[PDB]
Amino acid sequence: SQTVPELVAWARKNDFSISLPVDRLSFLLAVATLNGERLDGEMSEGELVDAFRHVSDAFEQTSETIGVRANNAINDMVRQRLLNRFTIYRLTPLGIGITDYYIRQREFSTLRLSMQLSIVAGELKRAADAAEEGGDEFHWHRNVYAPLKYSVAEIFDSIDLTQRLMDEQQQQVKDDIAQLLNISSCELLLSETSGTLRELQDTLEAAGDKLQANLLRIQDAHDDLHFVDRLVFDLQSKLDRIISWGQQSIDLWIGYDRHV
Amino acid sequence: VPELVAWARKNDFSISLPVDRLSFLLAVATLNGERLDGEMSEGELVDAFRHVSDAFEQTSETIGVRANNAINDMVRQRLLNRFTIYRLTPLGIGITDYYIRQREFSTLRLSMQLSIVAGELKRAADAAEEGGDEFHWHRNVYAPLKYSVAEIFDSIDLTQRLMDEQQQQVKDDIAQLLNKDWRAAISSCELLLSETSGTLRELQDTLEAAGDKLQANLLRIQDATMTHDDLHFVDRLVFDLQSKLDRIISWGQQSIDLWIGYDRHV
Repeated sequence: SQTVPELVAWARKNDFSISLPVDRLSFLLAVATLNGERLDGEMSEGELVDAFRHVSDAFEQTSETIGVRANNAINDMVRQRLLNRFTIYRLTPLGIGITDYYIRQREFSTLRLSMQLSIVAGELKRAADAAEEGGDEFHWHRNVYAPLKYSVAEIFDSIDLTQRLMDEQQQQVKDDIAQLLNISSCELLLSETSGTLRELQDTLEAAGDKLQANLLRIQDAHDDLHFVDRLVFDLQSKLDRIISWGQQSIDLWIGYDRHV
Repeated sequence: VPELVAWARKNDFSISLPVDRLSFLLAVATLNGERLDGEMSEGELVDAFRHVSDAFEQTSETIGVRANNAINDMVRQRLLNRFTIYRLTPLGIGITDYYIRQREFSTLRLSMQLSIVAGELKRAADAAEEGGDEFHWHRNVYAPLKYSVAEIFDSIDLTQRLMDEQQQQVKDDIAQLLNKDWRAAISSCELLLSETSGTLRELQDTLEAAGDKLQANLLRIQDATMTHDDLHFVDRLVFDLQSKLDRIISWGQQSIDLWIGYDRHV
């Protein structure tokens, strides 16, 4: 409540912003097409300039002013933190996240989820075994704290991520059905989406119980171990949030389904 | 591939996030990360907007309207999904984490990512070699490569780039320190130099320790697809993962060279 104003202060003080008109985005998009398809060397300035030429030509822009304009774009991109200049160029994580969103083929399948669900199961059951038969701070730090902090936490974020890829799909089907209403195909799109949302939560819920117990086991196994307890607390509440959104999305799809 | 440009053009894709809109987006983001029971309602997001309006000395009588506009413009731009209630999209999340989430450059983090990718790669190579049927290929070699190994390579690349900006920042901070007076700030510059030298070396030593064996097993999977032929799609995925891992080790060395370069330069 008083944290989120300090955020604004900070943001305001730092003057953080992104400006990507359609031609700037595309330029950034095309650059990512080389930073993903580039043999092994990193991207030179002449390479960035060449990509600018293409989008420049594509947008009908005056060829005479490229060099000037391309240098301006590249400088904007550095300054807006989407690109790094080394003394050659590399997209920053900001650049990478934004571009990935567009040029990536992030397809959602229940498989992705099941895959991610098992690996964490394994790292979790292991950490739990580790913590049941204790040791020095070195055995705690390495076989129970770290596993939890660096690999459990990270694949809960990956599943969070997979869920959102499913949110993206829902919306697109909505948009797709909204096109077909502007019939029988709409019953198909409605159908198979429910199936997926239903397959999702079954395999989520199924593993969910198992993951939960092993968190519970680890909690049960001391002072000077609170920072392990904290970690476990919000891994739980991260997991529960996922599952809850899991159920949540199925219920409101029924809202959307019978609505047509 | 300038039809991507045609595609971006014909779809009017863009990002328009001025300081006041981004602050709001960051605001929303910190609701999202620090969340008990429930998702994000339109109510929470409006109270979020309030504080950013307050802090930007914006007109208080209009707040309700301008919030609906701001929230609306987030959805349009695809930062946010509205459900009939609000969720940050993949795009929203990436942009947001860039500014907000902690940067952790732990060697041990890396070592465990490498370790679990080693096993996933070993099992997929085992699975391919004795390759059963269509379901077997989809679930046991491809599914781990893309949904698990690809995801970890992304995240290693991602913290290499995080490190890229620690590098440049330091290089900037060192440049300013030795301006006012070179002979005094050397002791501190030597600090900043050697700590980054240390981080970069350690991360690379870990990567190079895993790379040859991750490569071997990626090769095995490629091997087991050429005695078949309906597996172009596993073949292509192996080829990308091979390319990516090589970019990462290679860029790893480039950074060191560049840093040793900068060290010499002072």
